Amino acid sequence: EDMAKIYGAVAAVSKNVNSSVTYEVKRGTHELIKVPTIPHNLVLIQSDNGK
Amino acid sequence: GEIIYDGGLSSKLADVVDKTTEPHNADGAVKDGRIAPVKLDLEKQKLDKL
Repeated sequence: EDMAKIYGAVAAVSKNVNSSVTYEVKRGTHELIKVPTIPHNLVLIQSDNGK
Repeated sequence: GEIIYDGGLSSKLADVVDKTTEPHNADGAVKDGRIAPVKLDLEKQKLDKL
């Protein structure tokens, strides 16, 4: 029984080691929008008679 | 005549999973006793706890 207890403790200590680490890389990436219409700023001004 | 051979249950090599799966270790015939991968939510675009 004492051998079993000792071996269990040793097995736990041996199993305590970790494999690896996973993570997501997302810094610096922003979302985007879509401008629907081109912003023209032209206005036509005409005289009443059209001269 | 008698049907000696007509198809049968077929064995396929690979079990391809379409659904994307999170990282893991071996758990089939080979079992990995080490600690499972540690998920860290690094690289936060906005500060929360600093």
